[PDB]
Amino acid sequence: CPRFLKVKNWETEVVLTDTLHLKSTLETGCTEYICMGSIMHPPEDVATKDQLFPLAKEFIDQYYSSIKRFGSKAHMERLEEVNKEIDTTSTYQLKDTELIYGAKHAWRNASRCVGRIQWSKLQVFDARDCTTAHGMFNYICNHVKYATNKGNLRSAITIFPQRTDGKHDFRVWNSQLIRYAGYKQPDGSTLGDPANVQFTEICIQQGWKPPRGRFDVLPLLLQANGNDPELFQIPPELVLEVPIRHPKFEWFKDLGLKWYGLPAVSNMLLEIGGLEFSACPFSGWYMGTEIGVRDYCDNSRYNILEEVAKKMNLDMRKTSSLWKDQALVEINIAVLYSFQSDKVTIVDHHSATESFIKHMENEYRCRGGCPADWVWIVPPMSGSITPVFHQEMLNYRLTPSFEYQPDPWNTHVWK
Amino acid sequence: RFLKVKNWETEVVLTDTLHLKSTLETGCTEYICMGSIMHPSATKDQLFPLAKEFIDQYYSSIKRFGSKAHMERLEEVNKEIDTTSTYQLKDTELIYGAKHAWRNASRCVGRIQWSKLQVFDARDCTTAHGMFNYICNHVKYATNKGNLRSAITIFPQRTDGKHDFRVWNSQLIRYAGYKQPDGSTLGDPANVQFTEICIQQGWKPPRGRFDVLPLLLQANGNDPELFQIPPELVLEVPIRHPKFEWFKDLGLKWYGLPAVSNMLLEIGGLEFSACPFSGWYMGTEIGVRDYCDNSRYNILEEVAKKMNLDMRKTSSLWKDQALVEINIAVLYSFQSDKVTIVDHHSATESFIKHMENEYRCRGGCPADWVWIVPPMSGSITPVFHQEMLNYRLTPSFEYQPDPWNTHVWK
Ligand code: HEM
Ligand code: HEM
Ligand SMILES: Cc1cc(N)nc(CCc2cc(F)cc(C#CCN(C)C)c2)c1
Ligand SMILES: Cc1cc(N)nc(CCc2cc(F)cc(C#CCN(C)C)c2)c1
Ligand SMILES: C[C@H](O)[C@H](O)[C@H]1CNc2nc(N)[nH]c(=O)c2N1
Ligand SMILES: C[C@H](O)[C@H](O)[C@H]1CNc2nc(N)[nH]c(=O)c2N1
Ligand SMILES: [Zn+2]
Repeated sequence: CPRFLKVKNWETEVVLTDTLHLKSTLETGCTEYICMGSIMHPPEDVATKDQLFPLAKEFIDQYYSSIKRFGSKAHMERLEEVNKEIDTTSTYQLKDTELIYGAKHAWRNASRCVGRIQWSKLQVFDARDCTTAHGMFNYICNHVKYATNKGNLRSAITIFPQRTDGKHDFRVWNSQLIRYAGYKQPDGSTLGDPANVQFTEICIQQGWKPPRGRFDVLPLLLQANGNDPELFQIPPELVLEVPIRHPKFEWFKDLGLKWYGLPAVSNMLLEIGGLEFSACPFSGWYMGTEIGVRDYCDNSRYNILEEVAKKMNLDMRKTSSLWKDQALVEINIAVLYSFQSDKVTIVDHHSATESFIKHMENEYRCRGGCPADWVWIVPPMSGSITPVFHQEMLNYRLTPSFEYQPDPWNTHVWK
Repeated sequence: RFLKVKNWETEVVLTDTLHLKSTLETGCTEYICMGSIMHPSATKDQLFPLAKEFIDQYYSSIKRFGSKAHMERLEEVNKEIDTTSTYQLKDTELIYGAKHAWRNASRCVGRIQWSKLQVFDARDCTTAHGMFNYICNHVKYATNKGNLRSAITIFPQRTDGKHDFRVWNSQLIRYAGYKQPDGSTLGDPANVQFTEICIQQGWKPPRGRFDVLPLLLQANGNDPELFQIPPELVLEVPIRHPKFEWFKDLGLKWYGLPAVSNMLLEIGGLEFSACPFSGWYMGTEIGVRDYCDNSRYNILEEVAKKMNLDMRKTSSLWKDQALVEINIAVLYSFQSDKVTIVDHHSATESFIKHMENEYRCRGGCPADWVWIVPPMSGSITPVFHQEMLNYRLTPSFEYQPDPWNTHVWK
């Protein structure tokens, strides 16, 4: 691999030089012959002693380099203490400092995240002392209340105990901490969020009494130490919601739409120094298009374009009237207006992509690069009028990292 | 191995076997993906295997692989590479190769049309005047009084690199751009440099906002020469809006013929450095990129003014509102003037149908998601949710250096 790679911005002519890609670890999925850049996802199997030694050393070296203590006595002593741990116990425990550093860098390294200008302002909650699902519930409730902060949202992550043999995993079965239920009807229609029908049916099987509405917050389904998961209802006062109204169309409120304020991903795996944190829910704040374009206007989601177009009285007979595009904008205007009126942190796609360009440029200057997944970074509407559209990006995998993992109902051995 | 692609909206999975036939590089490695890089970075010995592969797939496509005609052509080509260091394609091979370079263009959402391509053989051309004549016939044929027809005109192949045929215009029809004294730019700012080369070569600019640039044509490595396309051959559409009567007052127009003339067509190891090809527009190419890119006509401000939109904060989405209206006007204008155009909903629809066709009859379809997804309203078009595999099949269209950086003037 060459030592310098150049990326160009085609709107501004700015050229940046990437050297950080020389630290890339795992595979992208691509080869010299095929690019998998648009592929979304390109047991008791755990790291062995021989696999763990170099992964820990690499991480510890990186941590001590970051604190300007590389080669120091504390660096060599930490390396020796970790090596002894992996020898006698075939794993090791991170220090609180290293845990915080690793989590912030997994975010910093997350190539699909447009919000990384905030990466160093992450509140890390250490929940490695948790033993039961009730305790996981307590930790998640605290996370939610802290991150929500009455609408002045703060980014946060709660980290449950790492994987040991793979048969004792901590898992949040929810894909996100706050989601709305989906219900398949006998006639084939769906009520609520069609994306969540499978998980909703799991919750119902596990004992959840479904209120069968359009916006029913799903219960938490929480697995501690490999045991069967347990259901808990998030106290509704901790779930901040925003009714969606429009600054011009008085009728928009009559659509009865709302959404929750806190985007909190809970199905990903956090890898730090070869250790695997299978339950690491993290939350930030929404970019408006995640709600106004994807949640509301995906055909397989709430799919409200038709109804909004009708109330806008648009010609829905020709696609070339762009009635869909026209209604999409008004929906996203309403979502941003509703969050701002209620003083709930949200960012529009223009501000967020401009901030990301400034972040990426800083990372190139200070760090030697910034891995970025153009397919995910560019917003799902108005792409070319945002600056990221015109920005060439390089995508590669740095560790610490957030990774996908199998859905736990596909792997869990029921007690 | 066999590679699978899923559509996340329909859950349709397709199976790709065609990728096993690629050989050119994508630009990526197992450790770095360059999928958003626009431009990632022959003797008798290099040439025959490339010729062999192309002839092999041609005779396979007409179902006479290993036939006597196939064997004789392989022999005829070898004897020709021996004695001339190159070879000439048969007419049937030229047409098949041009259609398949289009079929293989991973960045083109229009490929459902690939087999309906009119191929104009211009390999007997020797002068820039001859090139001008051929390009005029192309434009008239492809324009067809608004009922646009896909076409390509193929000039002589590269011989030594010193006698290249080149269309210096990046596209056959474009508007000039002029650097003003007061700093800003009149016309199309992407073309300021090319416009200045035309002026420097003697072109008398009208210094309007929509001045069709002259053709600048290079034959056989000679200095390029200027030619004015006769105006009755250049079809244009004044842009108006179905509801905003003030929209025509903006004074906007565009040309109907999109015609790429700066690319290189590779067929069986031969290089055609001048191969202008044309189709018809997708409306977003004009309404989003040409008019609303900050480095182009940059009219969002003005349109948002006349729409009276609140422009004091981005979260009003004033830019997004103005953008949709501009693209309504463009589609409405071309449709009213019966000039062929396709909106991004219909175009991406067709491309999904195309992909399914290609996976079934051919085992795959190389596609570049970064270029295929339209520059506006991405996720409400079906390609957004379609996984695509990108890989390089030959015959192909390739980028090449700009002629003004390589040409030694005479
Ligand atoms: C603080 C404000 C934040 C904003 C505005 C933001 C924005 C976004 C957006 C718009 C996406 C695309 C999501 C989608 O389309 O489903 C995304 C993805 C992602 N973000 Fe951020 N994010 C924020 C905070 C965070 C934090 C705190 C973390 C981790 C500690 C994080 C890690 C990620 C990851 C790993 C992805 C990829 C998700 C996936 O592959 O499904 N983000 N972000
Ligand atoms: C018939 C209607 C056609 C439509 C609607 C169409 C649509 C498009 C669009 C929207 C692009 C993106 C252009 C850009 O953003 O600059 C594109 C690219 C491309 N098209 Fe098609 N196209 C058509 C015909 C053709 C034909 C006839 C050929 C060749 C014979 C062709 C070959 C290509 C190539 C090579 C590219 C990539 C250009 C580049 O990399 O800059 N297309 N097409
Ligand atoms: C930390 C963070 C910030 C932000 N601003 N956004 C996200 C993603 C939030 C989210 C919410 C949700 F309800 C569903 C999904 C998803 C998904 C998977 N997708 C392929 C359908 C993601 C995370
Ligand atoms: C065959 C065809 C059909 C179509 N529908 N469209 C095209 C592209 C047309 C075009 C016109 C133009 F005037 C400029 C460009 C460009 C460019 C380079 N870009 C990276 C800035 C492309 C080609
Ligand atoms: C097939 C394609 O990769 C898929 O639709 C991706 C496209 N880009 C995306 N970008 C973001 N931010 N979120 C997504 O869910 C997707 N989906
Ligand atoms: C950096 C990025 O590759 C570049 O802006 C691309 C993105 N996608 C595109 N897609 C099309 N059709 N045309 C373009 O010019 C571009 N530009
Ligand atoms: Zn790639």
